[PDB]
Amino acid sequence: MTTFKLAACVTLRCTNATINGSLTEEVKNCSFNITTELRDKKQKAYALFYRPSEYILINCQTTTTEAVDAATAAKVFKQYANDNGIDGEWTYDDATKTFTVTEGLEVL
Amino acid sequence: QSALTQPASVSGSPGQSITISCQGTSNDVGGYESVSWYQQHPGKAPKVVIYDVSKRPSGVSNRFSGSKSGNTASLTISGLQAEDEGDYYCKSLTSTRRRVFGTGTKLTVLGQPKAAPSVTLFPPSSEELQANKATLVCLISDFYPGAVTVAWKADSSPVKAGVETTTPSKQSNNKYAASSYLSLTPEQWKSHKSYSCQVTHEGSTVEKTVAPTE
Amino acid sequence: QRLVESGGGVVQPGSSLRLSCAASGFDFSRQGMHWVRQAPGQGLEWVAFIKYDGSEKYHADSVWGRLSISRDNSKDTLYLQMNSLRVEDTATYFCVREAGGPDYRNGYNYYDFYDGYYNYHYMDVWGKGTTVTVSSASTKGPSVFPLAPSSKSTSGGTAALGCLVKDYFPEPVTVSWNSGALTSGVHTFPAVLQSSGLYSLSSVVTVPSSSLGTQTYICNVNHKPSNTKVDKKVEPKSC
Ligand SMILES: *[C@@H]1O[C@H](CO)[C@@H](O[C@@H]2O[C@H](CO)[C@@H](O[C@@H]3O[C@H](CO[C@H]4O[C@H](CO[C@H]5O[C@H](CO)[C@@H](O)[C@H](O)[C@@H]5O)[C@@H](O)[C@H](O[C@H]5O[C@H](CO)[C@@H](O)[C@H](O)[C@@H]5O)[C@@H]4O)[C@@H](O)[C@H](O[C@H]4O[C@H](CO)[C@@H](O)[C@H](O)[C@@H]4O)[C@@H]3O)[C@H](O)[C@H]2NC(C)=O)[C@H](O)[C@H]1NC(C)=O
Ligand SMILES: *[C@@H]1O[C@H](CO)[C@@H](O[C@@H]2O[C@H](CO)[C@@H](O[C@@H]3O[C@H](CO[C@H]4O[C@H](CO)[C@@H](O)[C@H](O[C@H]5O[C@H](CO)[C@@H](O)[C@H](O)[C@@H]5O)[C@@H]4O)[C@@H](O)[C@H](O[C@H]4O[C@H](CO)[C@@H](O)[C@H](O)[C@@H]4O)[C@@H]3O)[C@H](O)[C@H]2NC(C)=O)[C@H](O)[C@H]1NC(C)=O
Repeated sequence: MTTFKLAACVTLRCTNATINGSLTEEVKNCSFNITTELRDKKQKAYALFYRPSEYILINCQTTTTEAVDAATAAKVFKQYANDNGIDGEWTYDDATKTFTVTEGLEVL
Repeated sequence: QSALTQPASVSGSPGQSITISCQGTSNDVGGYESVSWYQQHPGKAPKVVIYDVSKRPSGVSNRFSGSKSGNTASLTISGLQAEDEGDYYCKSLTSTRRRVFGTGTKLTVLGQPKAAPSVTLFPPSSEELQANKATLVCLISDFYPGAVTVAWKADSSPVKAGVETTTPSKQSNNKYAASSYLSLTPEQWKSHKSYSCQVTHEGSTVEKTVAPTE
Repeated sequence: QRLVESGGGVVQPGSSLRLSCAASGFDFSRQGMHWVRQAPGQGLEWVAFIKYDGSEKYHADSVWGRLSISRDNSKDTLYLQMNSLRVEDTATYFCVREAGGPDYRNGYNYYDFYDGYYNYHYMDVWGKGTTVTVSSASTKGPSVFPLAPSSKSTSGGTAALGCLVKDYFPEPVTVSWNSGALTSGVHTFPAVLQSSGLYSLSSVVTVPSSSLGTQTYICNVNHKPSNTKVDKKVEPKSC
């Protein structure tokens, strides 16, 4: 069989965080939208980004699967995405056998 | 955020189309599509007749509409009916996420002939002065529609302090009356040559004056 | 959707008060809330707004430091804490719901943190309101002063005269003329609350100019709270 890969990405918009007393450019507070019900609703969520014009993070998780052909892997990854509440624009690169699904790219 | 500017009074006959403006700045009225309008009748809470500048909540007839140009928003009512009479306030979101109300407009649906106010200004009584107090009393009567603007002056200068004014209410003959008071110390009262009560109604101003040496 | 305010009354300037609003008939924890106040005979004034989860609050500059908004979502209750009150905070205080809902994009309804509503920027539910009166006065009877007719009160053959009813608490007072024998021309005005925390009003009557030398005019003032009854004669003053 062949190894296929999936990158599931969500986009986050960052601004200055608030740490103890006040704002900081050191640390970034980053909000994004997580699907709470497939096809119906999402809700706001956040994360912190610390690194020792807009500011955007893309949080990606990747996984692989063995399959005979791209069509089989597409079915598998589609179902995996739905099950895990991942929805967005899909692409496929045949050269690298890699699918991507990205959520909220309109931000970038 | 300073209160949004509205005319104090607008009126029309039944069937008329009237418009009420609301003027903000670029950080509230001009900065967002978030202007809303509220109708309030005596002894009741306000109710929204328009929101997001042009939109009608369910239950509000299409006689109500709204629009915005620059920093000014307008509420329009067509086919004016008696039940539309009341107070209307605009409101706007601001850039700081606060909200701000306009100063309010009394809408009168004309039920009788317009009438200019008769103004009487009473000086402090000698009895009151002997109690070490002084109150000027400006009584305003027999006018219509039911909104006036009162301004006090000492000599030529305006006086904002010590002033209280009642909202106009119906007399027995169905026209309106209102009163305004200026509270002073006897010493303050004697410190000017004259005091004036200026009453504006339907754009026309009436002025009455008293002097302490009379 | 219903909002019921309570906690109102008369309070001392400089003291504190806590207003409550019990919400019912809607999901309280997903919606923002306001306080709005209106002084008698005056316009609406926005006081404060608080997000569905209580994580953010905004107050008008005129009330900042004195009035502060909070909420308890487990009780479906909104609060306004009032400190160091001024006579100028006298008003009816309304509990008000901010209309809100999801934001629609790309086939999805988007909600704020914890599935809260985004604000639609208008108020769709009001309570009836609770009244707060700030005054240092205890029960106090009115002083009565004549507003004397003169040629300056006179015109068109008629003359205006009245009496000024000053510095009383609480409301109301009642005013008649010549023990009720005089009615036509009579208007008694609503009361104003002065910065001193005491009420005053006026009563006026218009009478024939020619009768001033003969007819006697007397305003009878009654204030029940203090058991006060005053009969004040109003006489023409001469120049
Ligand atoms: C995750 O999901 C959320 C939810 O959708 C999403 O949040 C949006 O993010 C974008 C991008 O930053 C925001 O878009 C900006 O919005 C600016 C205007 O916002 C004000 O006006 C909005 C519209 O008002 C009218 O329409 C509504 C709806 O019918 C109505 O309620 C209003 O009354 C009015 O009629 C309004 O929705 C919005 O309200 C939010 O903020 C207020 C406070 O002001 C708050 O009270 C609300 O609860 C709500 O949070 C707000 O009032 C706009 O100016 C801005 O434009 C910039 O970009 C363009 C480029 O295209 C330039 O042209 C321009 O110069 C500016 O640079 C921009 O479009 C959007 O407001 C958010 N939506 C909401 C509801 O908050 C997140 O982005 C998602 N996050 C990620 C990482 O994906
Ligand atoms: C990055 O960006 C994010 C998003 O904006 C920030 O996350 C938010 O930060 C603020 C400030 O710290 C939070 O607001 C505060 O909330 C606390 C209560 O928080 C929690 O713990 C409480 C005690 O156990 C609990 O009651 C709360 O429960 C609520 O929320 C649940 C949902 O989980 C809801 O169901 C309940 O109904 C409650 O609403 C909650 O779990 C609160 O105590 C703080 O009050 C302070 O300020 C108010 C005025 O604002 C004042 O009146 C109080 O006296 C007190 O001073 C304040 O409201 C907010 O909760 C965070 N939002 C999320 C989604 O987490 C984050 O802080 C930013 N980080 C950085 C580094 O910048």
